Amino acid sequence: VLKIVKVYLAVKRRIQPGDKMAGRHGNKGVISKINPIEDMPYDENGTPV
Amino acid sequence: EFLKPRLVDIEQVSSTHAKVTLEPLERGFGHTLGNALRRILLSSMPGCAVTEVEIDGVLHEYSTKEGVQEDILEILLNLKGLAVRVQGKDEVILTLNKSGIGPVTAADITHDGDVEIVKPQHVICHLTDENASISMRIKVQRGRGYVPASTRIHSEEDERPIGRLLVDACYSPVERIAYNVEAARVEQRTDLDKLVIEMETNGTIDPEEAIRRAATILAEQLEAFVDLRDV
Amino acid sequence: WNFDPRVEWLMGYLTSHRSQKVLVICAKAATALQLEQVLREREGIRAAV
Repeated sequence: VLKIVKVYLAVKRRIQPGDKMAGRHGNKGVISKINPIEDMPYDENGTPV
Repeated sequence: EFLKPRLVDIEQVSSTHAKVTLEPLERGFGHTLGNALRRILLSSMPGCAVTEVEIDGVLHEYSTKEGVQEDILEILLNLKGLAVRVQGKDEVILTLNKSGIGPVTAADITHDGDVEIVKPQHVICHLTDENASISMRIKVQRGRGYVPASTRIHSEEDERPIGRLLVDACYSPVERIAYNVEAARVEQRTDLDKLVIEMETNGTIDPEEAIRRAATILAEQLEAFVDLRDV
Repeated sequence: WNFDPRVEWLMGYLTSHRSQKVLVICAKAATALQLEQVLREREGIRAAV
């Protein structure tokens, strides 16, 4: 081998529908839909879940 | 023979937090209007935000400068929160130049006429060396909704300068909206209600203008609905 | 290539007339390479020598 050139690529992956998410207690799930802010439930104070 | 709602006192508790009241609402339209406005406000308010940044000594988002402790990515995260009001132009170029030890806050930006920096205390960086100097040019656009870099990458339109650092655009000023419809005892009526809209924003859009624009958009779309051809 | 106002004028004109092919003449090749380097590393302009 005369010589070698290594190149590192870095890629920013954002969460999207189909990825797997879980809790600490064994509950699992696939992220199914991204809802608009307005559709999400909100308490009287206005903070959405 | 109907009633119709008139905009009444608009209390301002803080610079960001505001209460707007609408007194003469007919029975049943309270919740309808409350929800419609909440939706329009949260969804469609146009605002301006930084779209991309160029810093001098940095090739890409992941490198690091001498004499700073935050990573470049955290610098972008700080820039995302800058609340700014642009009046005339669509694209403005702000310039930040600071040297010496100290926290580089938003106040140090070169003061231009048409641009208003709402929160000058907002921190950007911390220098740690007398001779350490940062210069950057931040390009701010007007827009609606939420557009990430990666979608706009299809429409690059000569993104050629490798020094360019794209930031996701959250083109939306409103953080929170709540409303309460409560009995509005009007001197000649039994059962009338008043709608109270409590709103929390980043301090760019004024309440009156927000409500006016929302009503404008809803009225325009309803106008579009009024006619039905049936032809 | 940082303070000479001709360079800023050239860049500004090109970036303002992006839909136009422009023939730019200089005396010597060395200056041409410096011009390519500066147009690339500060505006990403594609230029063949």
